[PDB]
Amino acid sequence: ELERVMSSLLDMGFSNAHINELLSVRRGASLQQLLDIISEFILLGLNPEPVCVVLKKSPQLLKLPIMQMRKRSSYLQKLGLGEGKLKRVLYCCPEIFTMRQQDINDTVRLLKEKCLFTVQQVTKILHSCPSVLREDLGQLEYKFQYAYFRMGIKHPDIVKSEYLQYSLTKIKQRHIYLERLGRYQTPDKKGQTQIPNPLLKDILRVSEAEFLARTACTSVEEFQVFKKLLAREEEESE
Amino acid sequence: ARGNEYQPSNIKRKNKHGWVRRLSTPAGVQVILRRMLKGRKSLSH
Amino acid sequence: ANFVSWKSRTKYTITPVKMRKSGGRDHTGRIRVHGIGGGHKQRYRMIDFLRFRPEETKSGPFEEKVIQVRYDPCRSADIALVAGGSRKRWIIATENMQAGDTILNSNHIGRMAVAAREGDAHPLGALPVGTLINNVESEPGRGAQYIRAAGTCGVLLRKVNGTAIIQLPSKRQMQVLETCVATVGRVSNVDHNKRVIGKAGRNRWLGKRPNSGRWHRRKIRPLPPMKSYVKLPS
Amino acid sequence: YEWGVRSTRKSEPPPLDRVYEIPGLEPITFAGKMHFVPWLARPIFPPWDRGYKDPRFYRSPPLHEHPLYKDQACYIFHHRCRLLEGVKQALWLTKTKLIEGLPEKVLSLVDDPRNHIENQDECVLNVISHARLWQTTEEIPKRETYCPVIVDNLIQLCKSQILKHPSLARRICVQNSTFSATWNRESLLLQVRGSGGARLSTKDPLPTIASREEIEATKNHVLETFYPISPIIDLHECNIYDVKNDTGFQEGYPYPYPHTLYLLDKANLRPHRLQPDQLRAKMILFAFGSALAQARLLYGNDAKVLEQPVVVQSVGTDGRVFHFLVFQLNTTDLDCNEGVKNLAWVDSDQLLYQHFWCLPVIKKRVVVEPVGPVGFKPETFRKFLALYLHGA
RNA sequence: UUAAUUUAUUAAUGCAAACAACCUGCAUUAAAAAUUUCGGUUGGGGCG
RNA sequence: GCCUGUUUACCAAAAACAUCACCUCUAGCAUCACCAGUAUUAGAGGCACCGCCU
RNA sequence: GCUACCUAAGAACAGCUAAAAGAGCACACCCGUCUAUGUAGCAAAAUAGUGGGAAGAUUUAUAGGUAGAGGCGACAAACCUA
Ligand SMILES: [Mg+2]
Ligand SMILES: [Mg+2]
Ligand SMILES: [Mg+2]
Ligand SMILES: [Mg+2]
Ligand SMILES: [Mg+2]
Ligand SMILES: [Mg+2]
Ligand SMILES: [Mg+2]
Ligand SMILES: [Mg+2]
Ligand SMILES: [Mg+2]
Ligand SMILES: [Mg+2]
Repeated sequence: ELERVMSSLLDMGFSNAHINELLSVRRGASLQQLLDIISEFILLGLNPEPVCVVLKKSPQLLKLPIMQMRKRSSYLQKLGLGEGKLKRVLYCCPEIFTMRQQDINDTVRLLKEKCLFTVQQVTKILHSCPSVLREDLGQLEYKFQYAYFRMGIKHPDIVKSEYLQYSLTKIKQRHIYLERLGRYQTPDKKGQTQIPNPLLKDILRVSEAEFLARTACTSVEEFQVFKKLLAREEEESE
Repeated sequence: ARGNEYQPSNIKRKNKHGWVRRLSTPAGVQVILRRMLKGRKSLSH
Repeated sequence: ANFVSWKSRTKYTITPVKMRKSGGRDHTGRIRVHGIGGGHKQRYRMIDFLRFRPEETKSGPFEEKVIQVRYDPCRSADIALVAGGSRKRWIIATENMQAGDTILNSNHIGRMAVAAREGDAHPLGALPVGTLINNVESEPGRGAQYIRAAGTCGVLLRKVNGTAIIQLPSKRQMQVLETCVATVGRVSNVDHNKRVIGKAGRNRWLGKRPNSGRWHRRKIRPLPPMKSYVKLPS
Repeated sequence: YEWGVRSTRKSEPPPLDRVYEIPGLEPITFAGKMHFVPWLARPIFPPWDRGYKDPRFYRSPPLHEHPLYKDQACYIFHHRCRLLEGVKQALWLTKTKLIEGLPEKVLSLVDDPRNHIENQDECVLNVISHARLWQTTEEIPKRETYCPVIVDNLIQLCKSQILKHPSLARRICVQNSTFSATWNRESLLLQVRGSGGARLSTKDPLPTIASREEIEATKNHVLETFYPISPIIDLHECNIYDVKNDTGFQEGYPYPYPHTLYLLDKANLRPHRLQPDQLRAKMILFAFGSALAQARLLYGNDAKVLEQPVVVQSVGTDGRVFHFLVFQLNTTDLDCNEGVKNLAWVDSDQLLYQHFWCLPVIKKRVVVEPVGPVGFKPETFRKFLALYLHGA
């Protein structure tokens, strides 16, 4: 009944405006299904306003089978993605409920077994860089190993600085530019460098101009030439 | 120090090398059969 | 091997049951878990983890009297002998459970939240949100399996529909039907963390054998493009 | 959670051979061979019956087929029942009112020094020392040995008063006597099967301690109750039982009237030994059972207020601590909680000696405590003697 | 062991099979291992 | 090297191994080990009591 | 039936100092630091003295268990009938 659904949503935190917005959001979906999906979301721990915003963005979630939704919510809880952790993850990638559980599991398995990230580290990576889920396997491993071996960045730093957020093209461009300029240097077998390396935040997070001025101390023209040359070299290598 | 590895005890002797234990498994039965074929006076311990 | 589990008793009783140590060995006689063996001889007290177990030919909520609170060698938490009607049973005592106290075990999910008094058992649906709980079941009538160690306490985080979200002591969310029963308050022996073993002999008494003397040193296998930077010489 | 792991549970029989599932054919089994072979079907042997009665291979019928089986479950109290609530539970079960301290009628029997035994303290000390130190070749006699010995020696010491009291000739301390008594309490049928030991029988009944006015005044007293513990707790709930009331002796037995039930908790292990409260409860219940058996034998099996109350004494001891009880059964109408109530005078935790040293404790080669009792209390023995002399 | 050759075996997944799971077949990925080898000259050692 | 202890039976008894303490990783769970246990728990491992400064 | 570890149920630990101790001295008991003897020896690892522990993570009798692409290991690659 509409009365029952409205009473339940009057509970569970949702206000009258949010309930009306959700009813308008229903794209020919049963009120019972709406209630079940909202119940699953708040069980995961999303606050009513985040739930309303997410459903406003992607009403398709309302059509998900209830059994599939429950399985996915249990999997997310096991992964530790809940409450605020799941909030921004849904904000960035709303397809986590539509993605194949095999896709999510293989992403997590790549992060754990082939990248040796602890469970907490993997949860934090998922929380901070939801785009990793969309990113295909192989490319993610290459990015991680680029950070690990060539750049000499250890797992705690790779997690603290959202390195996996950035794209491999940008990472290679900036890092190889600095390496050939002499600013960056891969740590030796002992893990020591002649000159301390610039911070990952100083490399990737900063804008292009700030990266070229503060760290590289070169010209944008030279950077563009190097970017074209590196793109050509990558094409030839492939 | 060495040499006296044998500390006799009839309970252990019979429980480890007895007729019942030899018959308890096919391998022990084949052991008894081998002794019988060889003509051993003492088939079991 | 001729190993038969000592857990052969079929009828519940209050008497301590003579339990045989395993030494970390399987029924096959091979070590399966290391660092186990020896220690003080112990007797097992059968704990009734289904706190709402109405006596034979009886039903509905029932009260019980805490005959005593006792140290249990087989658990971190301490146990309580508690008697109701014409039976006695062992349960896991809560932080402030005292001899002579009264305990309530009910299966009634009242429309309003029941006043949460430590030590009593109510269905999770009957508890106010945020109350500390322990001896939580996974399914209705399964029996307490979670939050059983000393000083542990889960939190009834949420209640929606017939499903309650609990925060296990490992800070993990768990979904359980609100009809499943749990006891209020935190488990007893809260100071179990602060216990100092003091000497290796005390661990040996507890039955923990020393760790192996072997020195144990996986690794990220570099991809072919990255093999050139693994061991850059100094 | 079910008790008893699968691996320990009896193994399931192997599945039947498929040949047995074919209606038209008779399977070929190794039954004719009279021994197992692995390549023939397993026979389905019919159930076997010995055909006669072999006492050493007897299989009793199921509990439901026994002649005395009854749907109504009786609750039996025997020598080895340990009440959870102790004295309160015993009082509720027996419909009894407790009175602290022994009655003046018996306590005054020892006030005059004529009843005082000559060299009484010396004799009691010798009895204690014999029981605890000199009893056997072992250095430290066990309770199983010195509890019955101490009780018997105290009884003999009291019996020595036959000189002053010739009426002590009309009594005898019988052993292995067992009595049975049944009664109702709020629809609950309770039986007491008292075995214990050392029943002091007398040729004459004990005089009543409580007057009619006191017995009536017991009406106002309310029978203390305890919740949620039921009064039945710790009693053997049995569906196979007999309801007969037995005094333990055939009709015409000399010394028919019980005088004192001497209960002893001689178990060497503390857990196997009754707690003081549970021992007092057992004393109350056994005294009530013997008195009720006497009443049923005398005035018939009728629920009524007794015109002549039945008095039974009891001494429950662990070898060192004694408990004294005088129980007056003044009503067989036990079912209701209202009306005149039986009444028991109890003196609790009267410790004869607070400790005994079998060996001399030596510190720095200095004897601190000599061998022998320390903290001897003659008050307990005067109470013991008062009980023994009561009725004579 | 980042020597060569394998996944027979376990653990996962994918596709078939069969009506979600189990089982079977075929693949892929890991763990675990298994078989085998470690050419020649240059007093030895390093780099050659 | 914290300590008591353990070790190459038959050339090494030690600074080696273990060790309380601390630290890291893994696991939300019943009827044969772990465990008739349940995150203050269990397993795998590092290091070595405690105590300090940064 | 040795030995490594474990399971069941047992047993031993004088005396002194301290006090409830993986405490001190020191018997039995366990071990084996150093020296000497011995080296086809009493001995295929012993003897004498000296020494470490000796109420504990101790020692130990009995029965049972773990078996070789394995067991067991307070890792010595130690032990699993010289
Ligand atoms: Mg031996
Ligand atoms: Mg040392
Ligand atoms: Mg030492
Ligand atoms: Mg060892
Ligand atoms: Mg050696
Ligand atoms: Mg040496
Ligand atoms: Mg001593
Ligand atoms: Mg010592
Ligand atoms: Mg080594
Ligand atoms: Mg080596």
